[PDB]
Amino acid sequence: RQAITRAMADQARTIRIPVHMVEVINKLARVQRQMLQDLGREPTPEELAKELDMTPEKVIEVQKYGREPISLHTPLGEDGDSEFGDLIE
Amino acid sequence: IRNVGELIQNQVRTGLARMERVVRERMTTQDVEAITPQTLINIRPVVASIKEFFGTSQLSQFMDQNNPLSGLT
Amino acid sequence: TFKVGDTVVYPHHGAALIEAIETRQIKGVDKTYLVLKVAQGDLTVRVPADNAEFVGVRDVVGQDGLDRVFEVLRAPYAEEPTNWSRRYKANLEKLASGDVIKVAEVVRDLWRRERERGLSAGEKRMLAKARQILVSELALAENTNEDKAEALLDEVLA
Amino acid sequence: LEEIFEEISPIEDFSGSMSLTFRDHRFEPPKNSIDECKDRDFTYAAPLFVTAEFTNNETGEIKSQTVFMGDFP
Repeated sequence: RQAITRAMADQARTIRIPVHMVEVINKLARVQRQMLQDLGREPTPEELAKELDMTPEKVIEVQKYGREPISLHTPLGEDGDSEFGDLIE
Repeated sequence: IRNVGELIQNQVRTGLARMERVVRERMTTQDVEAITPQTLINIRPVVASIKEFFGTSQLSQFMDQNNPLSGLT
Repeated sequence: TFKVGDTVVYPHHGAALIEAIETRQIKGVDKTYLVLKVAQGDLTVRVPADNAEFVGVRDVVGQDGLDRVFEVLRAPYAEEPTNWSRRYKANLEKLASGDVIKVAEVVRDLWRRERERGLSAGEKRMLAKARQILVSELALAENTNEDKAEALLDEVLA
Repeated sequence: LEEIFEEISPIEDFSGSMSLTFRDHRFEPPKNSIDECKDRDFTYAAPLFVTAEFTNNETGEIKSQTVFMGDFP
C-alpha cells in the first residue's frame, strides 16, 4: 500500500505533487465527501477549514492545486477537423 | 424511441451499478455490527452519472429559442 | 429481561429507547423481534430477543457504572507503545469491543495525547464520535443527560 | 424510479449473510425557484430521498434508514 500510494502520488498526475501534499489533499477530499454524505449539502470552505484546523485560504489554495489538466486534442462536436488546440492564442 | 424518461433511467441505472460495485468492494473490507446504511453506500457515482448525462452529452442539447416553433420542434 | 418503554444501549450507535415488540418472521421462522431507534442516525434497529446476548446488547448500568468509569478515568501510570501503528490498530478494536470501561481509557488516552502534542485532525473525527457515544451512554447511566451530561465531564476529565 | 430500485435486488456477500434493500423513494420540494436557478447559474433540482434497510440474517438485524441519494433535476 505504501509503495503503490507513493507511486500514485509521484507519477500519476502530469504536474508532480509531493507525497505529503497528496495525502493532505486526498484526506481533505475524503472528509469533504464525508461532510457531503453527512449533511446532504455542499459545505462552505470555511466550515471545512475550521473542522480541519487550517486557514480557509490554505483550503482554497490546495483545492486549486488539486486539479487535473484537460488534453489539448479534445474534439469540439459534430465537426471533426475543428479541434480545441486551434482555439487558443 | 428512447424518450427522456428511459434515457435518464438508463443513466441512473449505470450510476447505481457503479455504486453497487463500490459498495460490494466496501462490504468485503468491512466488519459486521459496525455498518450503517448512511455509511456503506456512496452516492457520488449516481450524481456523477446524472451530471455526465445532462452536461456534454449528444442527447441533452442546448435548447434553440429562436421562436416557439423552434422550441416545439 | 427486555421490556417496553425502557432504554438499552446498542453498539456503534449509543443508547436508544425501545418502541414496541413486533412478531416479524425471518427465513420463514417466527422470532420475538424487538424494534428500537435512535435520534442520532435516524435509523430503526430490529433485533430478536433470542440472539440479543449474541449480537451484543447491554442493559443500562446503574450506580455501579459511574464510580468505576470515574476511577478508571483517573487511573495514572498509563503506557502505550512508541510506534503509533500498534496503538492505531488497537484503538478501533477497543472501540468495537463495546465496553464502557475500555472506551473510557481509550478516550482519556486520546484526549491527553491530543492535548499534550496535538496529533492531527483526521483522528479528531473518531475522537468526537467516541465522545458523542460516551456522552449518549452516560445520559441514562449517570442520570444526567444532554448539556448536563457534557457539563459533568468538563470538570472531571483533568 | 421504483422500478429501477426494485430491480436492484437485495444483494448478498459470498457467505449470503447481510443485505441492503431500497424499498421506497420520495421527493422533496426544490430548495430554489425556477427563476432563481435560471439567474445565478443553478441547476433546477430537488433532493431525492429513499428508505433503505440493512438486513443481516445471522444477527437478525435490520437497519431501516432514509438516505440522501442526490440532487435530482
